[PDB]
Amino acid sequence: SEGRRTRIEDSSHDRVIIAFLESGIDKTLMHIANQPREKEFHVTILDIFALILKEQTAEDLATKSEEVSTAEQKKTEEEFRKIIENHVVKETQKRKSFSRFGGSYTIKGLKGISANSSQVVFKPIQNVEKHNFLDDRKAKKRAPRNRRPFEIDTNSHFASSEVRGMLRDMVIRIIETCFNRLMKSSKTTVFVQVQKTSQINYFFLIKFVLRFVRLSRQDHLLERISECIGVEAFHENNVQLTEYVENATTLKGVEAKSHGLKAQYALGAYNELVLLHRYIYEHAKEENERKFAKRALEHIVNVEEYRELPIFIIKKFSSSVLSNNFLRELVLTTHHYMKLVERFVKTGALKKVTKKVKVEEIDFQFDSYVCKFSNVDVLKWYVFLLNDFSKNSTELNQALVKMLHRIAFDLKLPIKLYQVSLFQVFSKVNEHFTHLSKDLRKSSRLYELYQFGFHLLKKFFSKFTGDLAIEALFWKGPRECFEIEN
Amino acid sequence: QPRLYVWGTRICVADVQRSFRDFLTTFKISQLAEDENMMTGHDEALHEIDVNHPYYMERLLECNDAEVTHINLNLKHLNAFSEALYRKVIAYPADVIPYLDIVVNEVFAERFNRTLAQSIELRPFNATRNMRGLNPNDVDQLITISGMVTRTSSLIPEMRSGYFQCAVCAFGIESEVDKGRIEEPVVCTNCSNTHCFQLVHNRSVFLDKQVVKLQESPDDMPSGETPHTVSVYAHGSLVESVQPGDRITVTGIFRATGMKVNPKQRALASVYRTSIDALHFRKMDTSRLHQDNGETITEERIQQIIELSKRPDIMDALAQSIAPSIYEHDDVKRGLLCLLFGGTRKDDETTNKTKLRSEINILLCGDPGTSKSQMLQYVYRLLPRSQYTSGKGSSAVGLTASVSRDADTKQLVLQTGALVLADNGVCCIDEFDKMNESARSVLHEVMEQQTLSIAKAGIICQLNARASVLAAANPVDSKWNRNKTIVENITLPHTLLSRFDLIFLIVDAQDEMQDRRLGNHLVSLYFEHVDMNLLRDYIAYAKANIHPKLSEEASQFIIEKYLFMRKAGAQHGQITAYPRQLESLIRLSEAHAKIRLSQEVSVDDVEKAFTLWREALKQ
DNA sequence: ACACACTCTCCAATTCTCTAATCACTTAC
DNA sequence: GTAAGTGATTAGAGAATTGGAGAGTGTGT
DNA sequence: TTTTTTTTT
Ligand SMILES: Nc1ncnc2c1ncn2[C@@H]1O[C@H](COP(=O)(O)OP(=O)(O)NP(=O)(O)O)[C@@H](O)[C@H]1O
Ligand SMILES: [Mg+2]
Ligand SMILES: [Zn+2]
Repeated sequence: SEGRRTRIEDSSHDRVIIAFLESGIDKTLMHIANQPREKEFHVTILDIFALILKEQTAEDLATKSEEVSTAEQKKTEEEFRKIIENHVVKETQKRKSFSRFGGSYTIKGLKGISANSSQVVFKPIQNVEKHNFLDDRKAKKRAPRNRRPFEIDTNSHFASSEVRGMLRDMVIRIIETCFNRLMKSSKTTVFVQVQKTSQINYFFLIKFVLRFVRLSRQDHLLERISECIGVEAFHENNVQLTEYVENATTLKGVEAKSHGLKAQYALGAYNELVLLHRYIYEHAKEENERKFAKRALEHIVNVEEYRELPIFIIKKFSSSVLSNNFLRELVLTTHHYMKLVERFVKTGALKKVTKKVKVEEIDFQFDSYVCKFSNVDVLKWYVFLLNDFSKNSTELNQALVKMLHRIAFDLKLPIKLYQVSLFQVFSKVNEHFTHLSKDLRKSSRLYELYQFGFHLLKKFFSKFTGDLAIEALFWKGPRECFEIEN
Repeated sequence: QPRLYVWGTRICVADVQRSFRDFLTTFKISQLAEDENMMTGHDEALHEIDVNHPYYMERLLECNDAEVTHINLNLKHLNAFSEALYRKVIAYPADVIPYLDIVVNEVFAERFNRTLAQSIELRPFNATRNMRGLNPNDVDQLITISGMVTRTSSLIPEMRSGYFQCAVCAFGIESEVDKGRIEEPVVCTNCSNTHCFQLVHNRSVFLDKQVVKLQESPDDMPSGETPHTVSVYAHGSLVESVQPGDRITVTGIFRATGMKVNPKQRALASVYRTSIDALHFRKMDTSRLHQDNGETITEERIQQIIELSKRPDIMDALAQSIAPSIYEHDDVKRGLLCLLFGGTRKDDETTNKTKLRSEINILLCGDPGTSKSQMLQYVYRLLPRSQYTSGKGSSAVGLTASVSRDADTKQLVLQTGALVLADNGVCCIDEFDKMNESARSVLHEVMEQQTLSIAKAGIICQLNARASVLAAANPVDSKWNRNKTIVENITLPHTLLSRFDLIFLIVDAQDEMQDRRLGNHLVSLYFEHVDMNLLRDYIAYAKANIHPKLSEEASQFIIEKYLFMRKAGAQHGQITAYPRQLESLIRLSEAHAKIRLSQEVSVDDVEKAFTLWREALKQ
């Protein structure tokens, strides 16, 4: 009600944060949290620091803040230069589009609905392919209200340099003085309590702190977060995530949405665990620490529960009870995990695998693992998220294109990707790229998606037939692929 | 292969475009006889067209260089090239005009490898009929008619594409308006609510439209018909290209539209309203002194004019070429030549106001049957901006300006009269002695100060009227009386009589030899004059380029002659001279120097002006 | 008379449960 | 190791619950 | 409302 505020200035939450930190009460709270004797305040202090960091991301604080006003003035002038040139080009194109007089015309060779009739148009069309069959009139069909996608909105902004510096200092002080004792005191209690919300606060604070350490490269702080590095972290996280997914799938209504919200934060914390262990194994100086990280990575790659988790969640996804943020998080998690499995196969460390029956050991093949994701019930959601290519982040676009590229050119099976609902995405991408010169197209951030669409469409049209164009209308199963191929 | 046809006619679009591309790239035939308003182009200032090239390819260079955005297409050239295409253009203008445009733009882009701010647009012209001869067969065909412009409207915005915004989530969509209709979106594709959008008017796009009223020419009509009026609609770059008082020819499409019985309801009246959608306005006419400040005259004809100016006969040669059917009256003809040339313009350019009058006013007064009305008719037909009024056919309000209530807004609005339409032109007033006194007495402010100030209900403003007054009248007794003086044969107030620069007394000199000569001249009509084309160019060049100033010797001489005038006018039974006559003498001296194409007034010019003024009145 | 609002009815989509057929695993030679 | 039989899983059909569109009718200008 | 015109007293 107070007004609408831009995304690149201080929030009203930030003013309370400024007053809170200027009083210096946070140092007393950190001192209380450090004491092992005062356990009953620890869960609430964890809740307080999570709620302080509610509106931020680790990327905002990881980069050290610096500016020069000369560079800032030059940058802002170039931004408004872009805006002015866009406006002038768009207005001249629109006013050059219009035509003066009218008439009515017949398209000889196209049939109408009524008998012996040709198509009729009532505007001076440039060429017959510009005709649209008046699709602009027709009202779009909607899904029912129980089955529409929904986002979850966090008020997220790029705050001022003052607020970002204060918060960066506070995060470093928490890691130095509180984190190990606080997490150790909390994990015994958070899942026993009646109250729900401290579970979400727990997973949020884990995700934020580990991402901040990895991105800021403050490698000497890795001793201070040693409560979260063990194999037990992966075990306990996996248990809680599994329970949340089952409750969110089986219940109905706001209760199902409430449990799915917990599942989202648990999934994000799992992703940060994987990336932090890879960072330790790549860049730590002590070989003992490298060995400790490597044994955990081998456990994750070996045990079936961690290897089967993405397909298990994807087959249970439903937009009635899970947000779009959950699906984007799941796609990125699958991307990083499959890279880890590919390296552990390529180095020869993964050759034989235990499987339940009794337990027996069988050879493992990475192509046999990748073939599981070529199911229709997985590829639905990748084509679903590729429609938002013009506003996705570059990491998400890379993940989607990489997963499709594997089936296209590593398993070498393009018949499963021949599909009309993907060709619509390619049509949108091609229309977007028409507005750019040949240099600007190669400079664009969407050039990977453009090039992949180029190669797949050329492979399709190399052996075009009409029955193949009919087969493009339906999702094709395994025997359908065999009979179409042979 | 799908192919596009005009509905119900079997005309295919592309096959016309092939032939029109050939016409543009190939036609060069008529260029020996290039017309007056078409023979110059420009990159900067002005340049002349070359004969030997393909003509419209030459005209496209103006669109490249001066960035002109239209081509005037003379339809006689197209008819000479191919009648089979000319017939299609005239029969289907609403269907083929959107594609001949595209051929022109294609040829321009191919020739110059360049883009422009707006598309090059066609204007076909010189296809003629009368307003009464139109039939229902002529609907949507190309026609051309002519007339005088009386009124123009203010601009109307006409939308081409609207802009909708969702009320719930601020999403926004464009929507083209076509066939007179817009299509409204129903479902918001972002937030999935229905019946949800609101039009935002000032985020949408509009075009200019203007209405012009046109009046019939009275010359052609059969017995008993009164002249008609027609509505002409101008779109785009033709807007505000014409004034009231101008005489034009229009080429456009003849259209017909229905009207609603009640504005509340869907029912229509079965009798349709008709109008014209304009495509080209032409104002070029060679039978008059031209209307364009003389910009287009060639160097060779300028040198011919300069050579002609060195004759000692130049006054007689120019004067006797005006009104050739009128016998003698050489002094009156020289007076009319001075009226045509005028003095030096003297304006405040900061306020755009006349500091001093430079126009010349003339009264003719004399016996019946002496061709005064005929001389008025010659001056009326010669000039581009002229008006003719007569006797009790005028009112005081109709001569100057009138107030009337508007048809729909119900406000009081102001509209022009004869002296405002004759701005930078001539008003001819016949039977001047027989006007009502109320109608005649409004002329004082216009004849002296060249402005017109008005104060009526809700309307307080001032207009410019830079007209020249030429008048004709009889004496008190209709035949001139020799038992009375000059100021008893004429009876007008001194306030009115002092405002004329020249008064010509025309009294019948009764003589058998003069009777025989005039009778021979009049009877011969049933059985070194300067060419009109040279006279036009001479007057226009002189007006545009010559501005005389007084020499010091001339100023002293003018003071001496004014003192002589003040003594001569004081005698019994004669018109008195006021300080206004000094201004009259200065104007006539400047006119004589302007005819001679001299930048300075000499004592000889003052002597000739004084002799003309004196001998005009000593009868 | 014409436009706008409200209410009722029907039909289609989804999910659970039961039945039948085909595939894979276990047992016997 | 191979062949035959039995058990389990998957696919289809039927029934019930939930929701939204469309058409009809009534009221107000 | 105020303005402009043509017949009548
Ligand atoms: N000098 C002349 N030259 C040519 N035509 C003449 C001359 N004198 C008389 N006429 C003819 O005589 C007639 C003059 O008519 P008009 O032009 O009305 O003269 P006016 O001065 O206007 N007489 P009025 O209007 O009754 O006072 C016309 O038919 C002329 O052609
Ligand atoms: Mg006359
Ligand atoms: Zn919306």
